[PDB]
Amino acid sequence: SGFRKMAFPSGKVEGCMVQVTCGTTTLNGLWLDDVVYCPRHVINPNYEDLLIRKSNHNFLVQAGNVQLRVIGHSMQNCVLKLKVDTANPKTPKYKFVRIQPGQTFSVLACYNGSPSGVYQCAMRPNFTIKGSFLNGSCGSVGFNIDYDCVSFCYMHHMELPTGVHAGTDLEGNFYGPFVDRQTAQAAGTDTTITVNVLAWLYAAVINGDRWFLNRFTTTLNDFNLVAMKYNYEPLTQDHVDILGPLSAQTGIAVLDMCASLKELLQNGMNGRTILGSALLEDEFTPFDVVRQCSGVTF
Amino acid sequence: SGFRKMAFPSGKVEGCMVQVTCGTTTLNGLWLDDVVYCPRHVICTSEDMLNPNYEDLLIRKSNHNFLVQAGNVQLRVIGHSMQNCVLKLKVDTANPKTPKYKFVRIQPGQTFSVLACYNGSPSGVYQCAMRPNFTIKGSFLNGSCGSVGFNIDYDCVSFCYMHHMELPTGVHAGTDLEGNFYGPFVDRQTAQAAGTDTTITVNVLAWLYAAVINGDRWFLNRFTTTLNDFNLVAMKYNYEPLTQDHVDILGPLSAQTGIAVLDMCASLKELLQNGMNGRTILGSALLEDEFTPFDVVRQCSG
Ligand SMILES: C=CC(=O)NC[C@@]1(C(=O)Nc2cncc3ccccc23)CCOc2ccc(Cl)cc21
Ligand SMILES: [Cl-]
Repeated sequence: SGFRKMAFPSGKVEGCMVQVTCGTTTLNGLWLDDVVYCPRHVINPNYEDLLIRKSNHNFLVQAGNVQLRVIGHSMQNCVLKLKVDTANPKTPKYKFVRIQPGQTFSVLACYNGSPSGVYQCAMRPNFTIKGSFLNGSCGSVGFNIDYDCVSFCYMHHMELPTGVHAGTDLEGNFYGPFVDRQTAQAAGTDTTITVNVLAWLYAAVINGDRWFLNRFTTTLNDFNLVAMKYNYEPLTQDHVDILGPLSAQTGIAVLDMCASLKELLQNGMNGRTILGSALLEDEFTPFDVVRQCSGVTF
Repeated sequence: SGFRKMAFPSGKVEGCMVQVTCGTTTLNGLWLDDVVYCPRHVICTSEDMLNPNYEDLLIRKSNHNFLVQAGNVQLRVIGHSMQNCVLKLKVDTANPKTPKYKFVRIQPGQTFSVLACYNGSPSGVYQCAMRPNFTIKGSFLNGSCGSVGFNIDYDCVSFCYMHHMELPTGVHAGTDLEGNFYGPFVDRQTAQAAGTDTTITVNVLAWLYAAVINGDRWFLNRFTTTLNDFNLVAMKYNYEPLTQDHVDILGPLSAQTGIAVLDMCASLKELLQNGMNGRTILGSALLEDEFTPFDVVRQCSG
């Protein structure tokens, strides 16, 4: 029993965190094999013009108490790739993957190439992440683990005026309509991840909470009209299929659980909580619920 | 900006997790130097758990009865002893990944990270608090016994908790790393129940100071309160009594935001009376009590 916001064990990623300094800017880098990846803003900016004026020795890379020597550099989208003389002996098995909004991942927040914390978060439908970062956190990374393979999906670049965060995949492509430049940028209107709230409702039933269940069902279309009224993401047939295992485990059909969600949106919780929360939680995917309620190890 | 329930990076602890098997029972162990620490109930059967005599069960065991696995390598047990509710297995290899560490016993209200493991393999990390009734609201399944709680301040790992059991309400009970249980709990399958839980007042105040630091002041009011009047109101909502030590501990946060501790207490009294009225504080509709004054300073201020 219990249901917590759980992050993946961070050890495989801790062994890759380095400090990258160029002039007056210091941020974090990801050292995998003989390459260090970091945000290109470490160097209205013209990044080809700023980079062409740099030599290899202008980049100071620190791995613990050891300086790494930069032997080459190149830019891929908004990520700077620093070729170093030493391959990281702690390099885990890894992939670079681009995630979709609604997907979750662990973030290892770092300052000066030193990991300070780990938390679980979700890519919001508006492509921002509600993270917890301070100045010097740039270059901190987001990941998932599957078996022994680390899939790197996020690199932190900036904070928006509302306190939320924006970054890229590990190939330097931003998530969302953002640019790596000090200019007026704002997060779009956010929406709730419907498939994730339903998954968390199934997790509450598995942990013995059934007060919100009702005898009713709904059509997908009628549910989608109601959910669009409450700034919830549209629920597709793919979402309904993905919730199949949880529906079969609890005996509550997805559209039956949707009718419970409609009643919660129209009437509230009435002084009650679900898994110790007075709000409907949307940062656990159907897979996170299955993994936590089964004990999958890495 | 932002405020998340943050756990410590778990790598230093992952390198210590091993699998311990005795007969049909398999659980997790903590391998530090040449010793593996694990719950002593690894020597029990299900027909033993009601009234186990651990000294009698242990005296019948030899070193080779304990199978210890570190990854894909079997460790050789060369000695064994019991310290309170922890079994200490001396092994023939010192852990090369042993970090700098301390064993610390924490007080209720203190927080820590838990690395949940199954079969000596880490599956997840989360942040938790020792509740006033000495239980933890964790996320544990069968086979997670031996999972540990820790804090990593500087490069030193302070081990404060080892998981032993789940109580009937779904909450968890365990020991410090010297085998002394937190609370009035025993490692027996006897009828045990957690005492009535209460809210950690000093932690809610710390989280209210964290909200002010992040730019949220809607909940503040023009009132102050005496410590006694605050405790007479707080006890009625099942909040822990706030002591002069708690008021002293909140000093730095009070000085940083300019809000006196007893003025923040008056705001807490009003929140308890009014509720939030559709508003949130740091993305939450409930008053959060699992961040200590120290966690707030660490996260909001670096
Ligand atoms: C051979 C021994 C043994 O398997 N012991 C573990 C046990 C336990 O609580 N386990 C579990 C821990 N954590 C989470 C759980 C979730 C779901 C089921 C079991 C969970 C089970 C029985 O009741 C007791 C009673 C006392 C003690 Cl110390 C331990 C236990
Ligand atoms: Cl303490």
